[PDB]
Amino acid sequence: MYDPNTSQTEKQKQEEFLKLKIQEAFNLFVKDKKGIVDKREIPYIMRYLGQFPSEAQVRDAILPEIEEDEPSEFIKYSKFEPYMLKVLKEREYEPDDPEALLAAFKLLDQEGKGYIEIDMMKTFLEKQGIEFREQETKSFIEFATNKDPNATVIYYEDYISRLQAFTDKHIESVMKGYNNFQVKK
Amino acid sequence: MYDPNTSQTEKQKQEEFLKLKIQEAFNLFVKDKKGIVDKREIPYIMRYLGQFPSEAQVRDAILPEIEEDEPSEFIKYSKFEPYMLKVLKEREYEPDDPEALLAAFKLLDQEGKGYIEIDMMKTFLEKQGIEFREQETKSFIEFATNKDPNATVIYYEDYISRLQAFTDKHIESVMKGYNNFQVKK
Amino acid sequence: PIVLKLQEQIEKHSGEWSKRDETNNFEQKHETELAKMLIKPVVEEQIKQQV
Amino acid sequence: EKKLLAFYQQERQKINYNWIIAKKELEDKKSELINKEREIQDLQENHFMTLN
Amino acid sequence: MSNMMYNMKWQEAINDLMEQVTLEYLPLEQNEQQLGMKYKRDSSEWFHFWATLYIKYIDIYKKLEDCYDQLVHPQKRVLLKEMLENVIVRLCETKSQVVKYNTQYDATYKSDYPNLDELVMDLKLTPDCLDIPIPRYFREEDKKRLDERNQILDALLLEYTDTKEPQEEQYEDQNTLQADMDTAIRIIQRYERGRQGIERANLAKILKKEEEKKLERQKKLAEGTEIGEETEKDDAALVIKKYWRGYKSRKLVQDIREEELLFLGMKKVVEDPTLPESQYKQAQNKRQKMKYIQEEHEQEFNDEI
Amino acid sequence: ARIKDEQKVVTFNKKKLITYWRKIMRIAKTEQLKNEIDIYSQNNQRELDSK
Amino acid sequence: MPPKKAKGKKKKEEEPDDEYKSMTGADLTQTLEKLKERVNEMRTNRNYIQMDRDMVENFYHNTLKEISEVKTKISNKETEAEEKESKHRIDVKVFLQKVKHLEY
Amino acid sequence: ILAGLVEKRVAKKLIPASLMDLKGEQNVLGKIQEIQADENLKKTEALTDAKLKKAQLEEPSTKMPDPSIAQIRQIIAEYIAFPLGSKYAKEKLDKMNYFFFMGPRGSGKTLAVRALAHECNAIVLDISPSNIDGQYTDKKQIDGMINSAFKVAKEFQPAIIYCEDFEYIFGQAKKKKSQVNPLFAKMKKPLMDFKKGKFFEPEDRVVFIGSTNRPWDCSQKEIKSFFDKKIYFPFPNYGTRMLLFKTFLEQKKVPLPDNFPINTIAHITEGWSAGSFKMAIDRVFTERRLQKINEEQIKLSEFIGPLSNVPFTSKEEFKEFKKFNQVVTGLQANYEAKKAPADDQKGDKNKKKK
Repeated sequence: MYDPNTSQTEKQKQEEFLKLKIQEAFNLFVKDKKGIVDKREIPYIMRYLGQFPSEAQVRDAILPEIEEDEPSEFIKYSKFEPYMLKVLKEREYEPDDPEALLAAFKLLDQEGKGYIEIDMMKTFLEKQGIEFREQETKSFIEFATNKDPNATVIYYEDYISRLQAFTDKHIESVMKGYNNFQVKK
Repeated sequence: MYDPNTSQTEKQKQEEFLKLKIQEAFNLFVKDKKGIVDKREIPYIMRYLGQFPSEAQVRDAILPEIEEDEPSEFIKYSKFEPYMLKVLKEREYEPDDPEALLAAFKLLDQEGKGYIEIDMMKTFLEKQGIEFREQETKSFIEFATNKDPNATVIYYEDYISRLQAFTDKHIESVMKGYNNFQVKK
Repeated sequence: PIVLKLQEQIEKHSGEWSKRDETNNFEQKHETELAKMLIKPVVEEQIKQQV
Repeated sequence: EKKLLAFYQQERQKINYNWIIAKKELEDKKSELINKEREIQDLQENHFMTLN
Repeated sequence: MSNMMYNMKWQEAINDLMEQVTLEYLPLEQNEQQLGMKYKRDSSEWFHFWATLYIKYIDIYKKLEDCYDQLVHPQKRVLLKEMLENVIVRLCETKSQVVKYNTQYDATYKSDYPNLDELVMDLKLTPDCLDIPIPRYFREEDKKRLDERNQILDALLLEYTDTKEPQEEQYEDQNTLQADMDTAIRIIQRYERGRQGIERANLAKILKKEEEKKLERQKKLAEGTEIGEETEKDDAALVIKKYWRGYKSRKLVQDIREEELLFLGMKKVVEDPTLPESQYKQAQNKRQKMKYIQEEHEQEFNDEI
Repeated sequence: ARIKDEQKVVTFNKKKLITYWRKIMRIAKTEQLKNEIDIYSQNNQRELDSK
Repeated sequence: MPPKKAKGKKKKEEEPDDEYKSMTGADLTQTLEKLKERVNEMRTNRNYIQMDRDMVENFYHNTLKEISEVKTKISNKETEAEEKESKHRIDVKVFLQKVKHLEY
Repeated sequence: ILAGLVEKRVAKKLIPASLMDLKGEQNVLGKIQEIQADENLKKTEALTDAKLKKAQLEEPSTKMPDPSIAQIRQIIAEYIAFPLGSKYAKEKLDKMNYFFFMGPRGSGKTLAVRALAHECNAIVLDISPSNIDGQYTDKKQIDGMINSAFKVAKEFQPAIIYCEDFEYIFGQAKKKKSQVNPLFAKMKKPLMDFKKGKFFEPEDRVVFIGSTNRPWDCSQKEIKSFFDKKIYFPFPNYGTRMLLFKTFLEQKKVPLPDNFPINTIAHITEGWSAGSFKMAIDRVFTERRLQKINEEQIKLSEFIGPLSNVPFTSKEEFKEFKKFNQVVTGLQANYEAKKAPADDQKGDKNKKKK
């Protein structure tokens, strides 16, 4: 998304591009009142830009950070955009290393079968770590098995490949037009 | 193919291009006599170059202008070279933009299933517009369904993507032989 | 010395086989006549040792 | 692209000399083949003469 | 075509051996004739002669070793082994001579890596001809001693490590992260939560696009635009037809290219070596039978002796 | 972006060469098959004379 | 453990001062036309050489195939000759035995 | 002795392999490369600037065309297998019973050793640190280890002794605190003792090879004085990289696209040894990736990441390889023998007797 190693003008241009994409993501869940969205949409607007905060990290920092002195169910985009731009510039919540996920899935597949049982993955996600909702677990299983109802073991290598492709496509969609991106005076 | 956005030398180059591509496709389509190929192969010959003529188009404009004064069943290459030269220069029958097919298949699938049943595709391309013959319709359905004989529907989006890719590949092959001709002294 | 040994063994092969008819030995079996020439000295040596 | 051209030209020269080797071997095999047909015909004539 | 070709090829190998011996002697003959004076036989000429002799002796070694391995006559085979070892020694001597005379570029590099590219090109030989293959008779000869040695080694392997196979140098991948099982679980959890947040944002955007498009359609309909729908499917089919004609012509062209690839030569065909009918596997059964024949023939020769 | 006067638009020389050498090699291979007409005719006539 | 790649100060390349620093727009148009078709004179040399080399390799494959076929048919012919010579030997033996049938 | 070596992993059988496993094209332009190197040396010999001339002469002669894989295989065959597999060849050929292998990991040192052992029917005696680490903690224990390995090698003809990573036994004490046990560097003394004793007879079908991934860490003088001949497995060139890439692609049976940039991937892999090259190829093409190969074409970017992730050898290591090879093989001595001027005489050297 953002390139923090550019010149002054390029840094400003990418900061403005990040601000525009932050506004896009925020409007994605702006439902009733313009400029403010439900703080629960904050993680999803966060991920739209290529940043993957966990639910715990969100609730602990991102929610109060963009929340006013008095915590509010909705977080104004006025406060949301600066923190979003900072995070995009710093790559704070950018997706973890593909190699890191490969190692994690190798660990989960302790037997090195090249695949991990979907039942075991469900147990891990719903009883270990930040327990996913059943919807989150089902979505992960679907994306890992390529929406295979008969699937019972997830081949983590191609699951990571699919996740890489999807994230790359989404990031390209968010970052597109930057080459033709013009900064107003 | 032909790019009318060049100088005089490049314009002559592209004129001789259209000429030489006519020559080469005709040579590939010739049975006995040099410089003359059947009018029926004219759609095939120029689709070998990158044209997408309607059958009515070939019957009505391509053939009458390329034919001589008296009714003849063969075309002189010396005559089709000028006509096909102008045709490629004006890009009259170049394959239109792929979202054309996208919208075509979307309109055909009136029920919005994300796919068109094989029967519906057969009806659309046999009773609507120019009529595919049995072979044309069957091969169309096969390639659109990815050679799945058992499929009761045609994945029109997949067919569109594959058709666009194949069109680009063959057009690149055609332009391989598009460009050089130097002014001969 | 290698070249000399090669020449000597080539002369051996020539004098042993170049005039030998290989038409009847289709499958390339060991020649019994060459076997006899290789074998006679063993018996000669045994008799010499006993005497 | 220049390096590509150099590599492909080297491969072409190698496989041209391979043409030469393979074709000469084929000609030798064909000459042996003809000699062997002649051998069989002569053997047939000899066997028939012996039978007679 | 096995035995007669073997005999003729051995005869040709012997003839080439005489040719190389004569090529060695000829410098000797010239030296004896005209060393009343002194030859300006430069180290360059000497090195060229020795490189030619070395290549010739590599070829002679290869041919003679193959003949010794395959030719089924044991009386022939023993002497062929002897003369093959002789050719080995002579080839190494020629290599040493080439090392000695490697004074090209006015420098005395006596290395063992001679670049024979120019000589091979001059003599019309393949670059692969410079490759020296290791003998099989190294394992073959005195195999009974080697057989006992390897059998004892395998017995030791089985009794000690339970595995007689060669050990593998462990490619310890550097991409093994030292993270906990819960660490991996939560890393995957963050991945999936980010993916699901992206999906939720995309779904909200798609829904909003849905209301926007519905509103635009309603406004257009209220604008009194009489949008015909009959010709929509007809033109859809016609465009599909033009595209399909293009694709069918393209597939015809690509199949023409493939057929040129096969017949006219534009493509190699990757044959399956594992196929017994594959020329290689058929001729492999050929050598299997013929080598069992060679074994039985050596047995018969020993029994006859 | 330099693609139309000494960089990119020289497809013809060796693509029109592709087609022209297709013509040439078609002529040469047809001539080779015609020469094999006489070659295989001599072989067949010899076999019939042999037969 | 993952050795995170350092956020080194990016290139900010001080654009080399080559011969690419001494022309104007019209001189561009000219140098355009001076390198615009030809550099793929060269790429097309590569493509035509690829065509030629593929043809060459397939014809070499054909020649090796013919060599193997002629070898195999020579083998079959030699087997036929050997078996028929065995037939001749057996016939000669049978006639030298027919010097027994005639005796009887 | 053989059973004990096997138990300690000393005496073993190496995987069936051939020297041709070293994938590297014949030096098609070897003479041209040598001509250009000689021309460059001549050009550098005529410089007027003293410091520039000194700097140019100080670096190892990288201008030398690195030995082709075919040349490496030819030398290995002639100088080992003929001495190794053929007793008459060993008796009548160069009587050299020790060789030094230089080259990067996966460049073909261990592969060539295994190929030699297998193709000559030679049982291997890996006394390398990677094989003996954590097993021996006494100098007398190492003495017995070396004695038993050499005895097994001599007895079971053919037999070879392998010391991979040769730089760790003949190291320098002047260096800092080395991670490898100095007890392992201690094997240098028994090696010299045995060599000076001449246990390997000229007719014996045994040879000791010190294969080092860090020949520069090896001793130039000691490698000169210990191993009769030096074999260096240089990194794949343009042609060698093409050969390795095609060989691994065919080994994995991945279909090759018509317009695929095989040479482009070779260039992007430029500087990658054979082992790292194959590791990167396998990482790019996994089992499920292999299955999807019929679905997904091979892409150049598929190696951008895996290539940068697989171990890569620094051009500094390249130059160190070249320098150590040139020095140890006596190449530097031969180079210096011809550049020494004879103008200096044998004059006054007596006045300064105090």
